Amino acid sequence: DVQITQSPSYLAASPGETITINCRASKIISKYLAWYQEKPGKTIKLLIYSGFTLQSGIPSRFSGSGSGTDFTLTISSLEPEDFAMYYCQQHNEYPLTFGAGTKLEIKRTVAAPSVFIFPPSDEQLKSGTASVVCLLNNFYPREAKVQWKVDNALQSGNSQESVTEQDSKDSTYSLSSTLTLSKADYEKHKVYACEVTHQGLSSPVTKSFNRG
Amino acid sequence: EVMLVESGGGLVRPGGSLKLSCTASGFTFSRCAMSWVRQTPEKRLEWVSAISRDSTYTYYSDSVKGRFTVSRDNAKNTLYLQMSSLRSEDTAMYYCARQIDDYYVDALDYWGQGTSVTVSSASTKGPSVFPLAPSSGTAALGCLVKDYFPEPVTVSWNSGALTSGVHTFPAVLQSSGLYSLSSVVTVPSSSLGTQTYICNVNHKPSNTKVDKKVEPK
Amino acid sequence: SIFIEDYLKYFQDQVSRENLLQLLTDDEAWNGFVAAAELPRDEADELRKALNKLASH
Repeated sequence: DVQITQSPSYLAASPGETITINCRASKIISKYLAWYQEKPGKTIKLLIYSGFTLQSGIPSRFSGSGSGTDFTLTISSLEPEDFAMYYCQQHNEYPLTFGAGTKLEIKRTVAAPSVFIFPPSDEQLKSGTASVVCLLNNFYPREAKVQWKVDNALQSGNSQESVTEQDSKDSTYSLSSTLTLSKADYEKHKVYACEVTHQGLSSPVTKSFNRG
Repeated sequence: EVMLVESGGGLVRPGGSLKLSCTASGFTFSRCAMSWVRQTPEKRLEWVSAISRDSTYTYYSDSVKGRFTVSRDNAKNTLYLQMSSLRSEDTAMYYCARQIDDYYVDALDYWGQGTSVTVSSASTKGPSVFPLAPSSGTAALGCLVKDYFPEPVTVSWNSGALTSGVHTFPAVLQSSGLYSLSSVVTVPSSSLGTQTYICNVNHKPSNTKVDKKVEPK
Repeated sequence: SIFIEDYLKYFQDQVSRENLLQLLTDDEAWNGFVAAAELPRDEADELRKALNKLASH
């Protein structure tokens, strides 16, 4: 199997800028690398194949280069329709292998989140479980750290995170983190806190509550 | 106009079997090599299998060899993927794709819309809907749609009359094998009390429609 | 690679120039050979360049 190392995973750009996605192979593949565009809703589209052959119908601003081991996909003067998911693929041999992907996202000014903590509902506690939800609303960029603490004991392995797609209106993100606990252990402890770290915040923000 | 339509996807138990099929049009199917690609829930693309122009050669990836078998019928313009000994790892969206005809192995110039396959022991279950009540000049509230199976669930606010400020999060698969999701809305703190907020949760697979009123306290 | 050198020693010592030129001239035969051998496309390019250098001599 030929392994493909595609970088960067995420790329923030503005329309009219020129960007480059990199793609490295574990062994020599000559010019045999393809690039794909994936947008939400539409089918996966072939942009380039054999390193630099532009597929019919694709705009000239998409330009592929390299041979042997290192390749680059360049998008010059970015159009609003180009903010999507890009994948490289080697078509030198079977098994056909893919790079991990590059999400090309819209750059905007830094926006700090508004943090909200929600204790478990009484309806949910009545049914044997406990969910503490910590919301980070409309922030930018995506890099954010959320740390749950129960009686100052840093939690781990019992929470899950979900993040929205960059908002269509204001190019911002939102994040939901849920700490799930047995109703038995939720009652063992008193203080529940989520500490948030984001570049838009001067120092890390804590939101907490006392059970009852 | 090239057209690739896949079907036969669904829900299967670990160890089970399933037969995906793909009908093609707008081109002479008998002159083309076809590939099967799958996209996982973590969004990784993974090549599965490929069959040659006239079924002479078949190719499979390491994870799938010995369980899956690719085949085609050029008279009926169809391509098939018989799957067996299914694993939770095979949960993905499956695409039949056409290869470029410059070499026996080549880039995929046409892809179909996809067919979803889910391998899981869990049984169809409707969600429990709990409120995320406010107070702790802008307020945040929502509801937690927990322990449902399978996807999807739809969430609207005030029967679709509340669009601005709404964020419905992608679902998350829990250690239990059931999905969990959140929907939140940010509103003016003055509107708390004077206006009611209800999330309308709908889960078609379990024929479950729920209306939960979210209010302070 | 060593496999290209094995194809070279095999094509020199065991294949007639009439049979080798029937392969390099006919793309139907060539495609059937590389698919049968399951050659990566870059080695199939190297081998075809190498067999053209050998056949002309």
